[PDB]
Amino acid sequence: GFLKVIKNRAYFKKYQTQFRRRREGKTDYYARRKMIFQDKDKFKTPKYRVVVRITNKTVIAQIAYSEIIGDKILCAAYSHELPRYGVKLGLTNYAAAYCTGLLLARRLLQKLGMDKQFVGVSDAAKLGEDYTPEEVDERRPFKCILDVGLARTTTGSKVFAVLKGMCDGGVYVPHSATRFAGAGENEEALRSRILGGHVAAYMKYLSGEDADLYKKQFGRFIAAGIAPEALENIYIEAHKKIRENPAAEKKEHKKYPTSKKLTLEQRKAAIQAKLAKLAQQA
Amino acid sequence: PLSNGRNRRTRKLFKRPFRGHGLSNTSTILHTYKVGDYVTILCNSSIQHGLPYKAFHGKTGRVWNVNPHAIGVMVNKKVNNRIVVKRLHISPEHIKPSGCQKDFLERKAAVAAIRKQNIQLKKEGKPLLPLPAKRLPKQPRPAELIKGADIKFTTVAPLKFEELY
Amino acid sequence: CKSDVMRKIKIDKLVLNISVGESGDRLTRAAKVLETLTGQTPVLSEARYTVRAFSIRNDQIACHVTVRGAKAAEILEKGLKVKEFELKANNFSATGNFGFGIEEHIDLGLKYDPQVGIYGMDFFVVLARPGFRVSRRKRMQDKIGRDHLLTKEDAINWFKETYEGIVLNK
Amino acid sequence: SKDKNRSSHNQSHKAHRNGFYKPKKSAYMSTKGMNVQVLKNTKAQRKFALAKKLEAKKAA
RNA sequence: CAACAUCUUGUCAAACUAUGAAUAAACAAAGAAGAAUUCUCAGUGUUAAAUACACUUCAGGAAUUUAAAU
RNA sequence: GGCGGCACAUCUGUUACAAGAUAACGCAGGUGUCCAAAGAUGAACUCAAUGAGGACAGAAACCUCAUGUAGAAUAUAAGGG
RNA sequence: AGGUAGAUUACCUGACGUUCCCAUCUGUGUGAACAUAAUGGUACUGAUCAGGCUCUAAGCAUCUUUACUUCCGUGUUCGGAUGGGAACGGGUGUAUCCUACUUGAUAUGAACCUACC
Repeated sequence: GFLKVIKNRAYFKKYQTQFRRRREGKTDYYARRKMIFQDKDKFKTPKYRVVVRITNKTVIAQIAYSEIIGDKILCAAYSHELPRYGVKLGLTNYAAAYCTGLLLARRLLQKLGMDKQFVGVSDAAKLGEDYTPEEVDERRPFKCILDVGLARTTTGSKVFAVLKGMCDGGVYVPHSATRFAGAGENEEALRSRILGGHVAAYMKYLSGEDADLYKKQFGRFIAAGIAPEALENIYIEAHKKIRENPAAEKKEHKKYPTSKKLTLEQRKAAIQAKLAKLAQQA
Repeated sequence: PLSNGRNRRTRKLFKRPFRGHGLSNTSTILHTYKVGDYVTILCNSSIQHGLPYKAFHGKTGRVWNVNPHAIGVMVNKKVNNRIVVKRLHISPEHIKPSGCQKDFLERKAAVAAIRKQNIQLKKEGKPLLPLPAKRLPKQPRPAELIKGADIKFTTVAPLKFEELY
Repeated sequence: CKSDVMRKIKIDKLVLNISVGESGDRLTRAAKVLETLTGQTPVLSEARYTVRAFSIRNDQIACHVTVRGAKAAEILEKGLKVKEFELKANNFSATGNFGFGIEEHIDLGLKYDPQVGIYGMDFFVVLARPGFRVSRRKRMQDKIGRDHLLTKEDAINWFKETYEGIVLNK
Repeated sequence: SKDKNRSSHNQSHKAHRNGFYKPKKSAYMSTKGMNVQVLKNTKAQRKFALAKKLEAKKAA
């Protein structure tokens, strides 16, 4: 009957596949080439990006500069290592994104050796107000660009929580404070969410509403014994314990082979056996 | 009788390569050009801004200046009975590194390796190695002997005509 | 530990569309009934191609709305109740969805004033499975596998299993 | 009185009688329109070197 | 019956094209003055800071080797 | 020569000969405009068409899923993107 | 073995079925606030009860496709050159260059920085 199938060989002979990552759905090659393009008169001077990618369970932040061979990672920091600094649950909070970003800033400056003159802010009362590192003596701060990727930039997005942590750590990231958790009200609106105030106001509300819902949403929090009054102080100490030891910490990897390719001899024999089966069958 | 448009006769010149439409590689904007390099001008019709004139397509030039977004290129242009010097400023999308000196730079490296070994040998007192021989056009090959134990003969004769229908 | 949990069917979208050929007055009320029935503002749909035969581009013709979750299942039963769970085998699409129609909306018949009037409605039910987001997510958007995607008889069996509705072949 | 419109006959023979005049080396070494910052560095050094060289001349 | 799909056959395009010659076009085959290496090395600027890098008679200065590169 | 036409300023494809240049009152056409948005930027989305479903509704109204390399659209002539 | 960022942009695509998930990734629960739309579907944010069902990745096939080799074929055409043959039309010989389509065999990715296993 009618098929008029538009998938015939004449269709493929002129098909033009997209770029592999764009074909995969991971990279926007129209904004990437704007974040990559170093000035041509600055020969081989790296251009750095904060690659902030949030999975379902971690906050991957990296510092990368691009080359023809590939992208090279100068530094990295994950939220899965926050338990070393005292945060065991809620690794993707707006509060845990600030720690991941701030840990990356202090890990980086320790590598370059500029961590003693570039300190940012440290007190907890200034977590809500805009801070951008400035010139110390006559040495500019480390400048970096925020690569967000395929993430919408709304007025609460965590990719700007990571950016706020980096600027608080003493690394210069050009920005505006119009997309943070604040951008409205004032510092304490921004400060509260940085300290987990939005998480430690839902445990209390849920506990008032229902016990099933409270144990369904915060099941592992109850087992860990984290009261809704301990989260705010937990992140205060985690911040204190990062500015004192950010420089990393601490075998055989078990492989699991999957199929391995069939050789020409095995592949050819499969046809011959099937051909022989067809002869006797028919 | 053509017209005098800036892009006349470019139905086939400015067409994208087959299955080569869309964006360009990132190595085009990541390759580093230095003053004195050899480049080839290749108009990219996908970028209509700053498109170089179609007469410079495929011309090999030298980089004479490097600006923040554009690369200066120096090419030769023929006029009535003389050659003039043309100085352009092209974005990296419309140019390409030239391999005109690919083999010359290889023979430069060979003579540098020999020269480096010669200074060490002169210090040691041992005789120095000679420089590599110059390239020559295909020379008359010398006389050679062929062992007939593994030689097979096939007679060659004109062939009887056979109809193609 | 069987993985049939991820293969359970569920109604993820129910679209109610009222198509009237006139803009104003009738369309104003046709939106009000859809708001009262569901609880959310509908969408005034404008014509795409003018047709003098039906006396219709820029004019607003129809109104539609989609409800999901617990509200979708409630309104579907009401639409099926008036249909008395009587669905033809032809009503099911080859992709795995189905739909039907309604001539009189039950709603509020008490104060049936000439202003509210009587409007007919059509129900279309879009089924799904847990894991269908892989085609709708913004990052790394993919195609659902052929086995995971529904079929005509998969929707029919779901209809006969959760609502005990028969399928007629007349 | 229609006349012949145009011909390229004998044009190439004329162009090669006195061959294609190549430019001199001085044409390839011009600097007008170079990078602004590159020219500023070059001017700063040439001014610095000239002042030092002149200072020795006045000294001796 | 058509009609629609699909598999072959016959013949074509200056204002059709995947592919694509021969002839050509424009480079390189060692001129800041015929190479190279070693040591020392300054002014600006890029830079997070640079001893990296860019330009400065391959800034400059001194030694040894060297006339070679179809 | 006159009548006719503009090959007189001018653009696209072809003649045209795989650099550049390039004839005929050679062929197929085009201009004397239009745009406060049809300029700039950011974000979201994907088009023409086809199949299968949904009361009136049918070949064509509106809704939904699937396939869909651009076969749509991009002010205009044609060619490029 | 897996994830992030990439470079080459089909050896990477498309169709049919297939294999694990132990970490990772995904799908997965929810709507209180930032934020979001007609719709918590998307985007946003909070979370961890379950699952390898689809993703993802690895593999299968006389698979369309694509990428190299041979053959097609020195056959088409072409640069140079007669007081060479023909009424033309057109087509030799000489010193040379040499395609393409199809078909057959092969392959279906290689490779760079960081973290974890």
